[PDB]
Amino acid sequence: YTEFAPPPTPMVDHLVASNPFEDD
Amino acid sequence: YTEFAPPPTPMVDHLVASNPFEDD
Amino acid sequence: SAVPSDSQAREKLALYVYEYLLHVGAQKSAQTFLSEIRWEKNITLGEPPGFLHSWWCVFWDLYCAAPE
Amino acid sequence: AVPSDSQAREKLALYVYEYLLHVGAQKSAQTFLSEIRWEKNITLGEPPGFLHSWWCVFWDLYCAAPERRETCEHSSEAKAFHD
Amino acid sequence: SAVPSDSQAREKLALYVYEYLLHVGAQKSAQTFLSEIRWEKNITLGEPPGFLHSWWCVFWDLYCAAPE
Amino acid sequence: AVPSDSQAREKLALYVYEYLLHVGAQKSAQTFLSEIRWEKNITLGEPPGFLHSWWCVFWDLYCAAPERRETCEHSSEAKAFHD
Amino acid sequence: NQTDYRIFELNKRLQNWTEECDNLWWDAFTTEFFEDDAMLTITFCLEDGPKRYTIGRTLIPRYFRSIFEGGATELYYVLKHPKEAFHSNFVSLDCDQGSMVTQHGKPMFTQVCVEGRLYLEFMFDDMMRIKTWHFSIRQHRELIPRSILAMHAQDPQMLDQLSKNITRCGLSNSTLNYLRLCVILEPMQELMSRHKTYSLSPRDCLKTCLFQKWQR
Amino acid sequence: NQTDYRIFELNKRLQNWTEECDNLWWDAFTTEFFEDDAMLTITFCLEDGPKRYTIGRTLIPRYFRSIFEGGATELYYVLKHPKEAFHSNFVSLDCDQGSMVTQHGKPMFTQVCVEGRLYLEFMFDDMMRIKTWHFSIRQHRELIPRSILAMHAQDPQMLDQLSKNITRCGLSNSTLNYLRLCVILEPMQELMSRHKTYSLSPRDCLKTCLFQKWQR
Repeated sequence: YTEFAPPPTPMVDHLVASNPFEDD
Repeated sequence: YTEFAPPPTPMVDHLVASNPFEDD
Repeated sequence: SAVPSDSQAREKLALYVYEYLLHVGAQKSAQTFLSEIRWEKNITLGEPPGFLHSWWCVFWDLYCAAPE
Repeated sequence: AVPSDSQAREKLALYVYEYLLHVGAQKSAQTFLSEIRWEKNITLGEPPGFLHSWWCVFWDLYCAAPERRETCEHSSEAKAFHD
Repeated sequence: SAVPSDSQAREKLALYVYEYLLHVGAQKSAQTFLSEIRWEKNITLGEPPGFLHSWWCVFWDLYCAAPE
Repeated sequence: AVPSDSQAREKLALYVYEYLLHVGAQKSAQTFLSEIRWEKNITLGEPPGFLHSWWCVFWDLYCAAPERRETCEHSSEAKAFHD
Repeated sequence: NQTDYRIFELNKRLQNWTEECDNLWWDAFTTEFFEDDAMLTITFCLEDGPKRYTIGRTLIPRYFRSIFEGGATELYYVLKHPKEAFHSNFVSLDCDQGSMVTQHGKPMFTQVCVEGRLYLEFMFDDMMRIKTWHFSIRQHRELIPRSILAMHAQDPQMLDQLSKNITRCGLSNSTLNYLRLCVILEPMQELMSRHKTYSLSPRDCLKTCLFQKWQR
Repeated sequence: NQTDYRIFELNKRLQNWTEECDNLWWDAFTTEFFEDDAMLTITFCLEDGPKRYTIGRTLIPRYFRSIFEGGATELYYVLKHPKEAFHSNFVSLDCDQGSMVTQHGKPMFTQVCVEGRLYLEFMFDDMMRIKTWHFSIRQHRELIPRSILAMHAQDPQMLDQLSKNITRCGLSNSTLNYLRLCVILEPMQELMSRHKTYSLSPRDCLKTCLFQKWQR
């Protein structure tokens, strides 16, 4: 637990590790 | 009617003017 | 003559001359040819121009190029 | 030099006219001259004419080809010209 | 900090580090990472290797080439 | 000169280890070192480490892109760096 | 005779490509044909309006590599009737009917032919290397082996997947994603220079690079 | 650097082709790239066993033209990793992975890619012209635009016509018919020489050319 610990994702919806440039 | 007048084609079957090399 | 491919050779020449006449635009010559030679009018053509023209292009290329 | 397509086309035209004459198709022969609007003068050779003579020895060599010898009647001098 | 893209930036980094760990063959590190960060295990991957590797290849090419 | 793929791969490896440490994931951090069989020595930088710092200003510039300005919260210095 | 042959030489070295060509190989390929300050530009119209992408020399190796990452196993350019123009210091090549050709591999080997205007500027010296590369894509085609049509012939679900294109304007996803990423990362290189010279955090590097910008 | 560029120059002049190119154009094309006694050979395996066809210089223009008569609107050769060999008097080029590429036109534009070994011998002089051309075809592919698959997509009778090849070993009927005709006509040229010099009927010309044959 060190200051820059990651946010929670309160977004429970299934997260996708997709390219942040790819078109939808 | 002059010596080299063409033969009759007694072959009545439908004649085809196809290339004499084309494969069948 | 007495060579045994001759009647077929001459059958074929007539066949191809007729195809040539039709593909060259000599409609009446073609029709006239058939009746002048006692041939029932039921010949089906190849694609234009027919074999006589194709054969001639190769033949005349060689004939012109043939040396003394 | 090398013939143009039109030179070749017209030479074939002339020799087909000659062919039609020597073959007993004088009606077709002059109809043809008109349908193609031939105007220059024509003098022709002994029967059967250039086309008929060359076609026929071409067709002989065709039939005397090794792969057509059987099932295609041919002359023997054509056969041996190959060999 | 106080920059307003930061929490998402850090959401995404974590997401891509996890994808990187899985595609690099660090199966347990990936599983451990998820539970060390309080993340429910329901992430679907891109194709190997994921974005972090692709992003890094371009970044490090530029970083090495960047002059004084 | 220009980095090789393996040099780049290993540099990313190191910085992800650092990232895992500074992010509170010490368990993952050493598991990772073992799963990839890292042996050379590591000394690391101040938190949050090289990767975290560069990723975050990269992500800012991404969000401050003209085509993403609206519908993506971003900083203003990133916005103006474009302009 | 000079510029025309250079593209043939470029096509020729691309025939040496294998799956194991890497950072060093693509950098060696790029140093042979491009200047150290070469610029490369790709233009097309996917959706919305026109897109334009421009990258500098250190980003050019991975551009070409991205074409192969995308599935291509072969790449060559056909230039139909290109216009040469000699100047005191460079030579231009301008080809309205340029074709970029790629052959994809297993499965269902597909060929992509991208048409556009290829405009090039070469340095007028011994190594006639490319200073600028500008390819404006008008349209692309995708070709299917007849064998692989007959393979999925009576299979309605596989045969309508064969009616879906595999690139968008000839760019496969690898290439498109790369060029877009390069918009953001490539001017960060100035930030990265700062970082390398003054010991300063990246966000402070950025802060300090807003400094030059508003100043002039 | 010498032989490689000659094929590029050959590809380049074929890009000038139009429907109005004729006897004189193809003869001018052939004089630029072939010797006056050049020989050209095509080899393949259609049916039965292997076929081999060899033609001399005056028959070579119409060989290339026959490819365009057959539907091709574009023709080029890709030589992957060809082997050069310099001799005192000629240069050989030997390419196991040669590709002959043709683009057909409307309708249903189809691309034919013929693979084989291309073996060439060039004269070692200024006009590095081809003395021998030998192409041994191993296989060919035929490519269909995806657009034209989608055009005849749900039309069962048009879509199985799209599974039928359009060439036989990459040779379309025009080319095949031409090479076969050339077997018979080309040695008749000796008969034709006789005819031109002695006034003798063609069949007597033939009779007299059996004379040399059995004599030696």
